[PDB]
Amino acid sequence: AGMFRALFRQAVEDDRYGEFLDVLAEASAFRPQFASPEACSERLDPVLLAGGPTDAEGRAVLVGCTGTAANGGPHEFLRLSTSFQEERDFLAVPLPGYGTGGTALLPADLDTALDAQARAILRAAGDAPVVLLGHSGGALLAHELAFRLERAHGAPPAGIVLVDPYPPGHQEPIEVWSRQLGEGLFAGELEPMSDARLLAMGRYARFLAGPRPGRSSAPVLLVRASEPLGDWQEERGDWRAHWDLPHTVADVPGDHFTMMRDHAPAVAEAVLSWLDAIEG
Amino acid sequence: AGMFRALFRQAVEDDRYGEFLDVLAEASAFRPQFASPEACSERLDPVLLAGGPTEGRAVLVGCTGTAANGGPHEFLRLSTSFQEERDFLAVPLPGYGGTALLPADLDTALDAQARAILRAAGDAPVVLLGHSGGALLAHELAFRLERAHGAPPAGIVLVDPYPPGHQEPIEVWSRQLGEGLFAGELEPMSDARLLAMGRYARFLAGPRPGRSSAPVLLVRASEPLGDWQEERGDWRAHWDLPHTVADVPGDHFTMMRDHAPAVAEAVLSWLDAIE
Ligand SMILES: *P(=O)(O)CC(=O)[C@H](C)[C@@H](O)CC
Ligand SMILES: *P(=O)(O)CC(=O)[C@H](C)[C@@H](O)CC
Ligand SMILES: [Mg+2]
Repeated sequence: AGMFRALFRQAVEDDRYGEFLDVLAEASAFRPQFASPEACSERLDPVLLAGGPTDAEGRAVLVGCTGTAANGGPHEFLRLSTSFQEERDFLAVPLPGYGTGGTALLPADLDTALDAQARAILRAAGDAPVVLLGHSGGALLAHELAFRLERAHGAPPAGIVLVDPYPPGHQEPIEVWSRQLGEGLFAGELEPMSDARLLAMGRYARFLAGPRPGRSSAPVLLVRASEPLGDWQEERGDWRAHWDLPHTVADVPGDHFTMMRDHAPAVAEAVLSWLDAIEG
Repeated sequence: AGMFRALFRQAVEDDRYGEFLDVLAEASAFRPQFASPEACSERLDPVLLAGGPTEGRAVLVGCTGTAANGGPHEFLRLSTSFQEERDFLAVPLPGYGGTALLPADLDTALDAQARAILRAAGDAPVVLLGHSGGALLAHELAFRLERAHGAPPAGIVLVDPYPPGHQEPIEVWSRQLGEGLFAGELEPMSDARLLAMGRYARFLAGPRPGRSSAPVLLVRASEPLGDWQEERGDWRAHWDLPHTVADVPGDHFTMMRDHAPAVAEAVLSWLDAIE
């Protein structure tokens, strides 16, 4: 439902996912924007998706950072969150610009979006230490948020969980598997991706390609898929997700998509074990 | 209407017409295309809009321009001044017509139009006519007819052309151009037609094979479309060494909007001189 989705479908069909994402990014510049975190069109109130034991003092809460995928939304963390029930509080925070009302305004810049989320999270979490968690584009967003919280809000997270991140220096698998990634996005549709949400996705992709100098002091858990998403020539190097100097690395069953789709308990299990290790 | 129109409207507000046209061009790459003149999804049969007296007298062929808000009505006001004087045919621009396939390149579109024009005109000499982007297209078609179809037209009428190397005034006035498109809307510009417009704008910025030998009538607006400092030079439309130059009242838009009879009069006088 919309020209942009028809164009996107054709671009994937023609193996030009990367070229089309640049088009979405350029076109997104002409969507109405918010320039201050106060001027955000949506209420970014996190949703509590799992509850920890009533038992509840100085214990870290999980914050799921919604990813960039235009087919995403409130359903993203439902499978993963069930594995945190009776273990940890799990809050899912929306990503600004993906909402309806009257479509949501897009952030003028990434810091503006991060500030809006940071405020929402600090209000919701109260005094509890926060561990940020994201998958793919959301993993990249989780780190950027962690740095923003530390520098602009004096509130560095207790940790960051990065599920299958592909940061700017490790792009080759993204490029070699762009058809599978584009196909994965159509495969994951519950409804047709709207043009507004495809534009939001392009705007964030471009934000995340740009110069992001700061490194969070929070410790990092790197969670990596164990199965390749598609064919990969061995002499290219390692296809696996990467992060510079993680505190801990965990490997789980599944590929880039199925690690969360079919093997969410294994992801949750890695996170819980790691949180116990960093807390005492 | 569609998202592209909404984005375009904002781009014009932001004085970023040129940037958005580039977005439309890049996006048009992902529309279904035709790569052979025969593979054109649409019938390009010219429509007869005016009838001349009932001999080897030239017929006029209107070359439809690129504007996403244009189409069938483009030459209606002009054509009335040709009734009882000359036959006037309007040829559609491929990709504007389930939506029409876009040409893979300009030559493919030109070939489709050439073939349709040659069967409609028959024995008669053809004088091509276009306005603005359509003027640039009329010349490109004239060249393709001569090169590839062994049939140079008898003349070309260029109504306010701004060819590569001479486009500073239309770049400077791009906001007025964008505003003109929305003002000239009869229905909301579709996303498909906006994409066609970007694709053709890109074709016309590309390197072209050469110059037609057909004589040119250059028709220029007398009033500037926007602000212009005298010290900047001439803002007027340009063509290298035309056979004849005619200046008419109006601006880029109104020369056709309000002053079409003056354009027609210049064309009629010139056809008499070249015949
Ligand atoms: P992920 O969000 O599943 C895949 C990914 O990293 C894409 C290609 C980037 O656009 C996200 C910033
Ligand atoms: P005209 O079509 O009003 C403006 C013009 O000269 C065209 C769009 C060129 O700039 C592009 C071929
Ligand atoms: Mg390293």
